[PDB]
Amino acid sequence: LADYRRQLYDYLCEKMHTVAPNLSELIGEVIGARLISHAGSLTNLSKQAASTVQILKNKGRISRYLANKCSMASRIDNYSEEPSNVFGSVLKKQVEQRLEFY
Amino acid sequence: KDNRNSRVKKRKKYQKAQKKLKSVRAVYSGGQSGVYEGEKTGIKKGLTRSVKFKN
Amino acid sequence: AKKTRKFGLVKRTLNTKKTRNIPQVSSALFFQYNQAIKPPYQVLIDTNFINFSIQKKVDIVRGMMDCLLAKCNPLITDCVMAELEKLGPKYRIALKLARDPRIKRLSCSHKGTYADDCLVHRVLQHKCYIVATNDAGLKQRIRKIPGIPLMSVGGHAYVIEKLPDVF
Amino acid sequence: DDNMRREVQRDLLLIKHRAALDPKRHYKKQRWEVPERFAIGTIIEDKSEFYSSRMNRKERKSTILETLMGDEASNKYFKRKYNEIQEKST
Amino acid sequence: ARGGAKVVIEPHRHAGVYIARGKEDLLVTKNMAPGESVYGEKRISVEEPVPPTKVEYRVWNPFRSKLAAGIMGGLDELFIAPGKKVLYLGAASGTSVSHVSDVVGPEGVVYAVEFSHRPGRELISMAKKRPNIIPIIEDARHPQKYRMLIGMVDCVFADVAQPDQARIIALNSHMFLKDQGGVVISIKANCIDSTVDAETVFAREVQKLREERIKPLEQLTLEPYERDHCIVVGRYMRSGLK
Amino acid sequence: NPKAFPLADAALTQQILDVVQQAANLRQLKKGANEATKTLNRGISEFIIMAADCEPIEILLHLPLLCEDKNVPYVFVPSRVALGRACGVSRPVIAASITTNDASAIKTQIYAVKDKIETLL
Amino acid sequence: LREKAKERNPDEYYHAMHSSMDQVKLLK
Amino acid sequence: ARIILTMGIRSKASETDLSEILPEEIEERVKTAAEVSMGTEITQTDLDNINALAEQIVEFAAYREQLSNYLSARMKAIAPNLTQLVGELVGARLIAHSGSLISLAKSPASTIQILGAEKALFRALKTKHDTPKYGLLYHASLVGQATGKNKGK
Amino acid sequence: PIEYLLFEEPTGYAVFKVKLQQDDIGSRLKEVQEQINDFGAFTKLIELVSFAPFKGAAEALENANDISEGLVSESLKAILDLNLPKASSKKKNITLAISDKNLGPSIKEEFPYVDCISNELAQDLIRGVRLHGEKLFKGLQSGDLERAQLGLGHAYSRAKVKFSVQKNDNHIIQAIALLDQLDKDINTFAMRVKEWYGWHFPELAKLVPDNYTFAKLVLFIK
Amino acid sequence: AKRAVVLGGDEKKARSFIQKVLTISKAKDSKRKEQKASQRKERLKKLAKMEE
Ligand SMILES: [Zn+2]
Repeated sequence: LADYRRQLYDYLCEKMHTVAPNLSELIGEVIGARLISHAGSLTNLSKQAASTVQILKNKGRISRYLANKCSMASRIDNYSEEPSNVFGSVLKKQVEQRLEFY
Repeated sequence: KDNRNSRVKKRKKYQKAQKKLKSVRAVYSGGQSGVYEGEKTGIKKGLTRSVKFKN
Repeated sequence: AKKTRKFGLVKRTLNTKKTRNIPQVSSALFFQYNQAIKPPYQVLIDTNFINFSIQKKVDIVRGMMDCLLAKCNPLITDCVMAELEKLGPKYRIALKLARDPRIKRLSCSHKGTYADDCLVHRVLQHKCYIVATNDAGLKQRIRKIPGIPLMSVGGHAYVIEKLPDVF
Repeated sequence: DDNMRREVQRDLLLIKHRAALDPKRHYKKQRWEVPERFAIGTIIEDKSEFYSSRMNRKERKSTILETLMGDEASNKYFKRKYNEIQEKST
Repeated sequence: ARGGAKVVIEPHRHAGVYIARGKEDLLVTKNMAPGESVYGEKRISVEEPVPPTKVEYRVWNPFRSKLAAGIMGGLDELFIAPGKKVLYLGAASGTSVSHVSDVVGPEGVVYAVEFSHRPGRELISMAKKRPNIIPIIEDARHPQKYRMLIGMVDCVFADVAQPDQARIIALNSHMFLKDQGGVVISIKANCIDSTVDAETVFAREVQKLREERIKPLEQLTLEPYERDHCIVVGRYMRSGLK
Repeated sequence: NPKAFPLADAALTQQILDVVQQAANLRQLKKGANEATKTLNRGISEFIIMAADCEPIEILLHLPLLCEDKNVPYVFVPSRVALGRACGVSRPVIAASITTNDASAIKTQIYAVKDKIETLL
Repeated sequence: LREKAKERNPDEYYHAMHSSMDQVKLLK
Repeated sequence: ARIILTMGIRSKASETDLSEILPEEIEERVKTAAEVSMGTEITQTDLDNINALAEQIVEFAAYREQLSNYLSARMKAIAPNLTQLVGELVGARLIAHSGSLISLAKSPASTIQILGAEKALFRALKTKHDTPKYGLLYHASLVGQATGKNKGK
Repeated sequence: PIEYLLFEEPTGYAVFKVKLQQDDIGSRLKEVQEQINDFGAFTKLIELVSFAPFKGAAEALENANDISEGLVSESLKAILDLNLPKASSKKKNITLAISDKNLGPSIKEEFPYVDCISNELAQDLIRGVRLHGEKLFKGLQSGDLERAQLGLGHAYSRAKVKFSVQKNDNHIIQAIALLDQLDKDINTFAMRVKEWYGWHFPELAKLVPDNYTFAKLVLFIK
Repeated sequence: AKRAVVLGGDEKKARSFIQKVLTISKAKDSKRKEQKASQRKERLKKLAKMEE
């Protein structure tokens, strides 16, 4: 069962890199997939707003920033057939620039 | 003082005639503001506030 | 059930005792205002109104235009149409006026020819028309219902009754 | 059937007389006789509103009468008006 | 109205829909696919007796679904039955069509009809989740072009917003609705005729309906939840309309 | 047929940007894509203007879906710099929302462009 | 009640003519 | 899970015979389901993951069957006369209710008779109704073969 | 002269012959609509001549797509070739009744000796056939009509919208749920291994705290 | 007489609070019916002044 858990987790990382690679690159495969399960669908994820994904001092500022960026990445991963990890990486780059700005 | 000032006499009476608008029938006021979907006042079964088309 | 037993019973009685439906108020109804009547108007015609308009020799659509200071659209139903068709030969000229591309025919789904019931159903279900008649009992009916413009014929021309925008 | 009858009768009767529970609500006027079929349950939230649609865990209790007694403004409102009307009675 | 309160469920006058009584009242339908909220609504769930099964019910927002005021605002007779066939012209989303599936139940079927692409895609998803929904992404103005898929539906709901709404439902009821069928038409005067007044538009709609041979039974405006709206409940007679 | 659905011609685009300035002057226009989604959820957005030159089209393509859900029409502008200029702000907005208000003297204009926009759709 | 007492009519046949302190309460 | 181990796709189920897992009638039922189904096409990695899942499931089922046989052996070893009387499963259930076998020997006969329905027992004794009469031992084959007041006696 | 008529179904095509023509002037009467409502009198009108189903679900969807677009199909053309008697192409063509004016001229081009009719009478006859369904088929059809509807509609809608397993996300969702349940069952069954071998050796449970290596170490030291 | 049953704690508070609620609602219902009957008698005096 532990071996099957390992196989299933690696398959989950592959499926996350296939389906939502920009959300995967932005936050992670597993945290993005948890947000997927918390919302219900990537359709609903791109439906909801930045405050909704935020609830879903500078720590809160970083949280709101990453919530807006993950909203945009959910949008592009929902309405792009083949998402661009270049955009995912530059989005994470701006996030890390804000983290360095802290 | 309403008998003194005319427009105020219309003012405080029109709005007095306006609070009674919600009583004679349900009037529109904004919409859904919070997260609540149902009615704060209650739902009934055999009321059927509808007009019939009579032959 | 004897009468004196009933007498004793009423004396004992005095000595001892001493799914529904509510039609909504229409959304177009401020208290008696009926704000939904703006030009163009939409009017409903009666046989009595037709024949008295012949008698006073007034024009039908020109008459309601000059009486109501704007544009207006005339309507008759199949009940009043069959009522004219039942009146027949003496009012053949009234039938000739009632058949016109400028008057718009309105259909109905009714059993009989009681145009009174037809039209009062229409006004109890719509409250957006203007009734144009001369009849007394129906006049009292449209009077006892509120917030609706009656226009009758009389004198030299037509006369409006309940419309607030008289001028 | 014949179990939890005290709790379900208290829940039913408080929903019969919910009109006095708060002086600012003023519900509609109905008789609401006892229905023939019913099933009590709790309203599971959505994860969308964890803040205002989620209520609590240490206040999640199994009876709406019990959450009315947990509500303290209704408690003081009830005890105040109750002392009032019992003084009016006595 | 919070996520931990306990209220009680009763059957409504109509068969297939329920009411939640508590401090405040909620509009209830029995869910068919338990576990997921189809548009994120606070859902109640009770137990029924082997250990008992936890059966789900879904709340019906009247501020979202135009049908829900017909129970809440209240009509005399809804044509919908807990085992019927209903064709849904203008299948916007799950917010309405999941509820009409949940009120037709496992025996009844709903025939969703839509035209656009991405709301149609989300319709494909939710109609894959629920079995009784059959989704059609064919244009509603062409019942001949979706004629191989619908057969003699009992009752139709129409939420279409095109100005030829009467002609659309006329063709659809001529070719698919059974005799003595049910129509529930949602009229939006702001989308039909923005200039002339709403009740004038409603009179035009009911007079065109009487021209298109359906006897109107009753009508509601559904005032305090949606502005400038109407629903007409009517019977497709097809034989002796008088 | 690209994903860039309705995009007006020059004169039509000009005139909606002019209602954009007048509604921003009368405080009848809200700003931002996330805020446009918010008023879509609110049910008070009367129609939507969006861009075409964003990073990328998708973050504002999320809006037409909810537009067809809540029967609130929409159109596209070629330049988001032009959209922010008609918004009247230093930064290029990519999505703006015309709201509803009954006591607005420009409502005939908005209902006019509503007719023209529905005939475009 | 006085009138009904005068006209009791004593021949009526009705079919219903054929039918510590807390420690004592707990007992009963 | 055996059907998942056998086939993966509609046409594969149509060309595969399933007389072992199912009878022929439900075999042609799933055949007609494969002929007219409504699902999508599942990719090979998803099929492999769900196939390993079905392997886990049938392994759980076989291990649970072997566990039930081991439990029968254990109960016959512990209390053989109880296996001769009432049944291994219900005997182990009484053991699990009472805790220890010495505690169950300490318990009198009425406690064993209403060991299962303690809720209805204490409820009915509290609110003056009929005491429950079966509890846990109703699921014995003897009380199952009995009927009514015969079941009670 | 309403001689033959067609009927589409997800289980293929059906060809009927009309035996008694109902009157065209009074097609709106209580009597004619009542006998189109009843089944026993409609059998005096429609008799099945042919019924040819689709071979598979894929060809079924292809033929349904061709019908929805308004073109002719190969099986339908073969069916019409089998059933329609070759009349004179200039005078006295054979009459066929359909419901689609979009399909009318296509059949008219594919067969010059036939005349297609889509009137209110032919629509009423097709509606009555739709009302009675398999009751006119006399046990010929196999495969449930409603199941065929559901399958064909799901497939046709997915073909129109171009559904994508890449756009599918319930794999991710069930992966999250199954990984959570799997980690929980790992720790529960592993602590149960820990109990079941702490009864034989509790200081193993005190020595090795890792549950996975504990299970492996139990497997090695039986 | 009533059935004599001993109760401990929470159920005693339940019955005491719910009888508080019953007395509250009894007072409110008596107030509604007295206000309604006063409205009826004043309406009847005005109907008499309008019929005669
Ligand atoms: Zn009429």
